[PDB]
Parts: sequence; C-alpha cells; structure tokens
Amino acid sequence: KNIIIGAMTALITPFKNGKVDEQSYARLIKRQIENGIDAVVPVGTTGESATLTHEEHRTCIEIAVETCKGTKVKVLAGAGSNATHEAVGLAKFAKEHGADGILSVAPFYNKPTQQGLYEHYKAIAQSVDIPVLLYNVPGRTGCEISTDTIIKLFRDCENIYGVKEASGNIDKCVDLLAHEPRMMLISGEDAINYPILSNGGKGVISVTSNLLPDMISALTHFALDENYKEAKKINDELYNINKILFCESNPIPIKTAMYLAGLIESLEFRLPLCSPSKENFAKIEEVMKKYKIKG
Amino acid sequence: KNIIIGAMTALITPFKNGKVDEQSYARLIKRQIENGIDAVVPVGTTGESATLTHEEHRTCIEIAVETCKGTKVKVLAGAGSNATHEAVGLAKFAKEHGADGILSVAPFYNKPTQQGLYEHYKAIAQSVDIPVLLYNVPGRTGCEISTDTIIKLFRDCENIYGVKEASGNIDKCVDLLAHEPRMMLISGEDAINYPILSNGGKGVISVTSNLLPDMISALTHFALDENYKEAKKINDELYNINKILFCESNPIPIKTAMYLAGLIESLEFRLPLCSPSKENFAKIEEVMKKYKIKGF
Amino acid sequence: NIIIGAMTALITPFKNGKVDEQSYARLIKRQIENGIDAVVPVGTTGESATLTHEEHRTCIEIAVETCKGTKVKVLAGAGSNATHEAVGLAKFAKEHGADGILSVAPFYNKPTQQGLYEHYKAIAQSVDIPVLLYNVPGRTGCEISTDTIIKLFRDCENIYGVKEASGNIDKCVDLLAHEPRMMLISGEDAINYPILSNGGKGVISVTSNLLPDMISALTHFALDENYKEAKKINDELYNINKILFCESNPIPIKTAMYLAGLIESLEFRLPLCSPSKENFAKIEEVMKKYKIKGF
Amino acid sequence: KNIIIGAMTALITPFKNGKVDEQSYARLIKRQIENGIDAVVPVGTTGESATLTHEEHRTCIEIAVETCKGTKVKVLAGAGSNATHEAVGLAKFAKEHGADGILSVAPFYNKPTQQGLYEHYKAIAQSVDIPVLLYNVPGRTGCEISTDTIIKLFRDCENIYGVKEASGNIDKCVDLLAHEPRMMLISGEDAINYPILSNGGKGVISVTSNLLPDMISALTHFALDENYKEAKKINDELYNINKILFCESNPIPIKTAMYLAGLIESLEFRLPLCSPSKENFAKIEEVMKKYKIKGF
Ligand SMILES: N[C@@H](CCCC[NH3+])C(=O)O
Ligand SMILES: N[C@@H](CCCC[NH3+])C(=O)O
Ligand SMILES: N[C@@H](CCCC[NH3+])C(=O)O
Ligand SMILES: N[C@@H](CCCC[NH3+])C(=O)O
Repeated sequence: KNIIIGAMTALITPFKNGKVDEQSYARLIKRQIENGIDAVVPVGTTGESATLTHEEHRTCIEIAVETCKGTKVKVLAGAGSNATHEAVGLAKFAKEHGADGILSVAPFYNKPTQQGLYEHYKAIAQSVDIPVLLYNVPGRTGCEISTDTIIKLFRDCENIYGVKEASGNIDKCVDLLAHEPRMMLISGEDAINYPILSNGGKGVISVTSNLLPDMISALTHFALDENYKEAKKINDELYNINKILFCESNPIPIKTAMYLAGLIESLEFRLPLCSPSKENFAKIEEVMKKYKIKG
Repeated sequence: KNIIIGAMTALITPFKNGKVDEQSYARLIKRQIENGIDAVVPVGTTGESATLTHEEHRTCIEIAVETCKGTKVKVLAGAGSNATHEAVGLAKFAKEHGADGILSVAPFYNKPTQQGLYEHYKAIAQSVDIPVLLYNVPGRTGCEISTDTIIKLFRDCENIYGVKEASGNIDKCVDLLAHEPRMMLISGEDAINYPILSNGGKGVISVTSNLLPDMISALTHFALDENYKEAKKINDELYNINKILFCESNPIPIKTAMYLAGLIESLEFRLPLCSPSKENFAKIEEVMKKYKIKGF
Repeated sequence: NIIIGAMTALITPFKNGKVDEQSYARLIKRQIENGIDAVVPVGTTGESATLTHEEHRTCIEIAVETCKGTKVKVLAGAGSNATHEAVGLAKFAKEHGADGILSVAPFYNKPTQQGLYEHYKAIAQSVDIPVLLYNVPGRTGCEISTDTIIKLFRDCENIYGVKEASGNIDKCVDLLAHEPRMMLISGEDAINYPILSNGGKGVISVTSNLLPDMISALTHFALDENYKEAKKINDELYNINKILFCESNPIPIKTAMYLAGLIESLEFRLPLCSPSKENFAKIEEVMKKYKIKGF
Repeated sequence: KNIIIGAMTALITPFKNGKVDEQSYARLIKRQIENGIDAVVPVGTTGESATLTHEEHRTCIEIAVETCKGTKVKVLAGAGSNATHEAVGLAKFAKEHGADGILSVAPFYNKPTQQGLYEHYKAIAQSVDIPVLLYNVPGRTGCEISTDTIIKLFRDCENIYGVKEASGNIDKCVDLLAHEPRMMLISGEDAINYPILSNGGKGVISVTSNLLPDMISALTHFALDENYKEAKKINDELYNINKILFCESNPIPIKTAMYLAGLIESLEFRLPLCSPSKENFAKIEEVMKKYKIKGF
C-alpha cells in the first residue's frame, strides 16, 4: 500500500485579526520544507481544526497542497470529524484537491463503539483512493481505537496504512507492530519520539517541529537510518522543550513559542483557546533560551 | 436569577431514511410533556448533536419550542460547541426562536484551559439574555470545568445559573453546593440522580426519561418535595435500566430501547454511531421487561 | 449482630518512637465524651502498617479497657494482605475483647475476586464477631467488586457490611439497591452525607479525631432522617474534610491534632513524615474556621 | 556505584503441602543459572513476598545465595516493606547472608509523600552498604516515586544505583535517563522489555524468565550488545506470553504455567492468591504450548 512516513509537522494555524493568515501559513510551510521535513499536516489538532470553518479548513488544505506542489514534501491533510459525513466530505475534498493522503482523527465527544469506529473509517477509506492514516488521541477524544480495530482496518482497507499514536502507551505500540509489522506506526507524542521509532515506528507527526524542524527532522532520519545513538541523543536533549510544550494544551504553548521566536506576528487564538497563564509563559521562554531556533 | 429546573429530558433524535423524523420527534416530545416533564433538551449528546447539521439542529429546536408552546414545559436548547463562535451562533438562534434557555457543553476535543473555559462561557452568556446551564462531561469532552470556574461563571454572569454535572463525582457536587448553595445543580448521570438531588440538586437532565418519563418525573418531584424515601425507592428500582442504557455509548442503548418499545419506527443512527451488538440488544430487551413503559 | 453509627479511625500518637498509651486513652475518652458510637484502633489512620504486634495489640487492649463499661464499641483493625496473618489478627482481636473487626482488602498482591472471597470467607469463619469489609482501592491496588461484597455478605453471617473509601457513589447505589440489608459505612469524610442519605448506616471518620461532636451529630441527624441538618454539617465540614487529605492520611490529621494541642508531639513513623511547610499553614488556617474540643 | 544489571528473574516460590519447597526452589534457580540469567530476585512480588513468613523470606534468599555461589549469577534480594524499620530489618539480613544487593518496593498502601519516600529509602540505603534498587510499581502500591525523588536518592545515597520500573510509562523512562544518565534503569514490565532497554535501560527483572529464561536472557544480552533488531524480534515474539502472564494477578499465571510445564510438583498458592479460573487455566496452557520450554 501507498504511504506517507518520516518526519512530519503538525502545522500551527496562525491567526491575524481573527482571520486565517494565509500569508504566514503558506510561508511557514516553506520554512518547514527548507528544513528537512518530509510532510506537513494542515489543520490537525495543532492547527485548531475545531475553531476553523469548513471553508477555512478547506482553504488551508488547498494552500498546503499548493505550497508544496513541485517539491519532495507531501501533504497529509487533517480531515477528521466526529460526524462521518463531514469526515468523508473533508476526505473527498483533499483527494479532489490533490493531497497525498489524510490524517483522520477518531470521532471525539460522541464516543462511538469499536464497531462504529470501524464503519466510520471504512466509509472514509472507501470514498477516496489516497493513503489514510488513523489518529488515536484518547485523551482528547474520549475514545480509543483498539489495536484489534486498528489492525482490522489496516487489513480490510486497502488505503488505511497506519496510525498516529498519541496515547502515551508504548505497550500498545509493541502490541501493534508485534501482530502487524506491515503497518506504519507514527509517533504523535514528541517526548517519546525515539522509543516509538526504536520499536519500528516509521515517522512522527510533531508539534515541536514547528519551532525546531531541524532537530526533529534529524532525529527521525537518524532513527530511520537506525543510528539509535544519535536519535536518542536528540530525543534526550529535546525532552525539556517537548514537555514544556504541553504545560497547557497544544497548540497553546507552541504558538506562544512561535510568537516569542518572531516566527509569527500575533499571539492570537480563537476561543475557547487563549494565551497561556503568565507562569507557563515564563516557563516556556526559559526553556526556549536553551535551544537554537532557526527562521 | 431566572432558572430552568425539575424533571428534564435529553431528547433522542429519531431518524427515518437518514433524515430527522420530525413528526415522530414532535410526538416523543408530547409524550414527555404529558408525563410530568418540566423541560426538554433538544439536541444534546443524547440527541446526536455531533452528527446533525446546523440546519437540522435548528429545526429540532423549532419543533421543540412549537410543541411545548402553551404548556409551561420549558425548552432548554442544546447549544454547546468546541468553538466559541459556533456556540454563540447556536445560543443566539435558540434565543431568537423561542428557547427558554440553553445547555452548553464544555468544549470537547480541544481541551481549553480553565481561563479559556471562562471566556468561552462568558462570551456565550453575554450573547443572549436567557438562562445558561453549564454542562460538564469530562469523559466525553476530555476536559473538566473545575468547581472554581463554575462558581466564578455563576457569580460573574447573571444568566449562568448552574451546571449539568455528568462526571460521577459526588465530592464535586458537595463541593459546588457547599460553596455556592444558590446555584442549580442538575444531575446528568441517571444512576445517581437521587444522591445528587438529596445533596441539594434541583433537577435532572435524563436519558432514562426518554423511556420512563413518568418514573424520572416522580423521582425528581419526590426529592424536590423532600420525600427522600420515595425518591430513593424509585432510584433503586431504576438502577438496572439506568446502567443498561450505557452498556454502550449513549444514545445507542436508549434509542434501541425506544425502538423495542415501539416508540420510534426504525433503529437508525448516523455514523460513527450505529446499532449495538446483538448481545447488548438482547440485554437491553431483557431489562426493559422489568418496567412499565408508558405508551403514547 | 452489627456495629454502626458514628465511628472514629483513631490516630496512633507517638512520643519518642513508642506509642504514647496515656495519650491514646485520653483521646479515646475524648471520643466517648463526644457521642462517638465506636472507635477503630489501628486502622490506616492508626498507621497499622508501621506498628508492631506488640503495639497493634497494646492499642486494641487500651481501646477495649477504655470503652469497657460504656456503650461505645471497638471495631479493631485486623486486615492484612496475607490471609494467615489476617486470620491471626482476627483471632487476636476477638480473644482480646474486640466487638468486631475491620478488614481491609489485601493490598499490594492484588488478589482475584475469587481470592478476595476465599480470603474474607476464611476470616469470617475463624471468628464469631461481626466483620466489616474495607474497600479502599486507591490504597490497596484492588477493589472488592459489588458482586463479591454481596456474595460475602450473603454467604457469611458475620460479614455485615463494607466501609467504602472509593469515592464512587454509583457503587453505593449499586450495593444498597441490590443488597439493602447490608451496612454500608462511609470511609470518605467529604461525602459522608450523600452515602448516609442513600441508606448508609455509619461513618468511619478521620475528621472525627478533631471534631468528634460534629461528625457524631451529622451521623445521628442522618440516622434520624433529619437530612436537612445532616447536610448542613456536611457542608460546613467540607473544607476541613478536604484539607485533611491535602497530604496522605494520617499526615494532615496528626498535624491538626498537634495544632489543636491534643497530642504531645508531631511524630510519625517512617515512611510517613511531617507535611510540607505549605500544607502546615493550610491545615492551621483551615482549622480556625472550627471550634475544637479540648479533653 | 556497585550495580546489579542484566537479565534477572523474579523467582516464583513453589509450595508443597503449605511449606516452601526448598529443594525445588534451588532446582529452579539452578535452571535459571544454566540458561544464562545474570541475577535472580528471591521473594519479590512474583515470589509471593506478601504471604511468606520472615523465616521463609530469609530462607529463600539463603538458598538463592548458596545456589549462585561459585557462579557469576548475582542475588538481588527482595527486601521491601511499607514500614521503614521492617525494610531496614529485611535489608540487614539480606546483606549479612550473602545477597549482592536488594530490591526495595515503594511503600505500599500507606502512600507516603515524596518527602517520606526519600527518607524511607535514605534510611534503608544508609543502614546497609549493599546496592539498593528502587522498585516503582504504582498499580500495586498506590504511590509513585517521582523522577525527581529517584534522582535525589541516587545522588544523595551512595548505594542506590537505579530503579525497577513497572509503571508502563516510557515518558518517565526518558525523563530519568535524560537528567541522570548514570541511572541503572531496569524493566519491570515484560511486555515493554525492549523499548526500555533501547532507551538506555541496563536490565530486566522478568516474570516470563521463570518459564523462558533463555529467551529473556537472549533478549537482554542482544539489547546490551546494541543488537536491537534481534532484541525487538524476541520481545515481539514474547508479547503474547508476556501479556497472558497477567490475565490474572502475577504470580498466578506464571505459577500455573510452571506447573503445566512440569517444572514444579504442585500448584499451591497461599491465600488470598489462588488457582485461576478453569478457563484462564486452559488459556495459560494454550499460550505456553506455543513456546519452547527448557527443562532441568
Ligand atoms: N468545531 C467543530 C466543527 C469543525 C468544522 C471543521 N473545521 C468541530 O470541532 O467538530
Ligand atoms: N460535528 C460538529 C458540528 C455539529 C453541528 C451541529 N451541532 C460537532 O460535533 O461539534
Ligand atoms: N507493615 C506490615 C506489617 C504490619 C504489622 C501489623 N499488622 C504490613 O502492613 O503488612
Ligand atoms: N504481609 C506482610 C508480610 C511481610 C513478611 C516478610 N515478607 C507484607 O507483605 O509486608
């Protein structure tokens, strides 16, 4: 099956005076390209997909597809929804508008059964032909795509090729690849990028890469090159930034970090997201003072 | 402060051929109305708000308002979203179209901070001049509105009057009312309706009441009338059905039970929701046999 | 035959390492002087884990003699994660004048529900005094399931109920809806009233070390079905009830006793120890809200 | 620091007629030595430490010490307790009767604070002069030794050299080795042996090695040799046995498997442990027969 692996970036969606800032967005994607990043994920969790209108969401996917066209870099379009008909709609759009594949989050809030999860993803996979990456983030969704379901879907569906794991559970990671070595396990948690990669994971979808695309890109390629000494080295030194970028909900801290680095104009969120508390603000800028940020 | 309390129902949304069965929807509300229900909650979690379009969502509110108009049964409209701008738009439609107040779920999925939660609700509360009931269901949303935030919202916003608590945390309920006895604590967890009411809760927003509106109605009014022995009696009897209705994700069992009772024509959901396992179907069917289920 | 009502998990006071036995008697007298219906020598609040049998059994004796000739009963701590030990403890408490035993679920070793049944069955059959089960999964690492609690209650005459310390009011509804004959005892102070209002017949309290009159009043107002008054006290008590667990029980309660001049010295036996300076201030501050009894 | 690393086995404690089968114990330890284990852990959790008397506890250690004498195999004695005086008492015997070091579990049930955990272990480490390995298993104890606490103990106490981690938390394993690279991180969770080792872990204390000591020792040695591909392969192969060895509480499945393998005479537990459900019995037999088991 066709895949999208390697060092991938969960793009922040910068805001300017309320509206999506289409210049910085298309610009930041270029900064990711010119820094060793293999793929970009428009409008994921980090891109505030919840606060974006279906039009704005569709716009960002299109921008991402258009800024990358003609490069090595791929676009993994965030197409998740807790309503299957929307997710399909977002899936069909990405395909008909030229994304390489889609990252489809597990339905949040409505807590579907494993059966419902299977049919949800089957419907999405069987309405496009592009690679589909599952996304398991139970802390946010209130639901867990079981290994059984994940593997079931991988086998039943031609274009479902893996899962972005952000469940903090390395046991599940071993479980996945022990019973199903053919799948692409993607790290969805920055602090444990290395352990996932060292167990056969084939890439990451990073938040930290927004700030430090070089460090994250190198880590993954070192790990993929099976240079575990160097990949662990980077993972170890990135531990502090990886943890501090979650002292409050992503993408709050990362945007704050992208702001302090001059990479974006305004520290601007769409409610219910907001700027962090001053304490966590102090903690971020301090940790930032320990790394070399490029622009 | 103006409020909406008593026996309330988280209305299921019946589908027929994929579309909302509006006649059936109106009819189910009538059944709730005539069985002692004080207010109805169109399009909550139980009404599959996640998979309705904004237009269907708005229609269900219209149907609910139209059906309760003339009765003193209030319409507490589900207006929550994980986007403040959506939540405000929904809250404004609810106001403009006759809803007596709204129910606003804590933002799900995007895990806002307590600061973000406060501003999210303040923005909503300032948008309309009708009662706003907070909704805390951390198991679904991935976030918890802390007791302190709840009390701040209640004290800072004139139309925020309470919270539907669905966390299975009785300590929190004790915490809420020990510090702010003026707020309306609403049970959103059927199994423990009585413990919440008996600690000062002033109503329930029930899933069970779709099937047994009379029993839930009587439970709440016994409790509200301080007849705790009779309220507890009913709560104990309802424990079986109260648990079985969550053998899978609400509203999967309740809709199955409604279908089994002949109260809705077809057992249809919108994906990712679907019919329960054949086993749970049999378990629900078996548990129903222990209860007198009022018809239309 | 049962033990219900307002019960106190007695603290075990230390002076220079050894159990201050005069302080123990004075405290127990103080509990009796304030309407407490039963005392629990050597519970978790009594630091059973760090005591020797020489002391575990000294304490029980003192409890028996101090209560000898009053209406106040003695529910001895007699639990262990080893059945042969718990049986020995059960037999001791009996052979030494205890009116009943409190038996915690086996901690650490995580027995099955089958094992939990065979454990308690062997305990109840060893002695002829009533046995109160103790469920505190946050401490033990296991939970006695509702079915297991009910089976034990039905299969053994002297198993008459359970001290519940799981903060799960649903389980309390479950237990009393299916087995309304058992004595559900509250083991979490903050939610004493909601448990009592659902048919609970008593509390085994930490706060009643400090405020025995109020806890005794609460429990008795609820037994008389004056739920209005029981709720008032429960609400007044919430703050002290919560602060008494700002650190692990019995660290805050012993600190409070010390601050109230009720024990000689703030002395724990390791691994327990003094609270942080911060929590010391918190505890001291919270205490001011309350009128505290002397001897 | 004096250390004890490598492939280690949490020894089962076989009972015949209620008493510790001393001869079978030595026979099992001998089998471990022959199949390449680096250390054995007498009377830990798997050793049913909870139900053994002090006489038996000490007896088991001495058997482990005397069997390992004249070999490279070390004895890491289980010597934890949730009372510091008893833990020091246990520690003092283990040191005086041959054990190369002690494994000391975090105080269970009484939940001491981080400050308490520090003073607990400091009192242990400064009362005997043999290596001490911390044991963090919060699911059994109810408390967690924080990363900061572990590093403080490592730095302020000469003979504390690392921690057996059985919390299924790889993030914590990263935090530990990233801030204190001299830490001897030992896997205490068989299913994640490889991921812990691949991050700089220096050993395992295995339940599975009782049954398959060759595979566990091969896994650990491969990982220490930077041969991650082969170490992962084995870990992947062992995943199912590593998981079903916990369908019921350890050491219930492992002892069952050892009995069905003919490695011990009888399947006796001391209460509150007991024989598994007859269905879990067949489950264990099923999984074990999918592996190659060494005799004596
Ligand atoms: N805020 C809603 C709608 C999002 C529409 C697509 N960006 C949600 O998170 O599901
Ligand atoms: N599916 C989106 C939009 C729902 C719109 C109708 N309530 C959500 O769950 O928020
Ligand atoms: N600390 C040991 C011994 C307690 C002795 C008194 N029962 C335990 O809790 O198991
Ligand atoms: N049940 C006690 C007994 C300890 C005796 C020495 N192993 C405990 O686990 O602490």
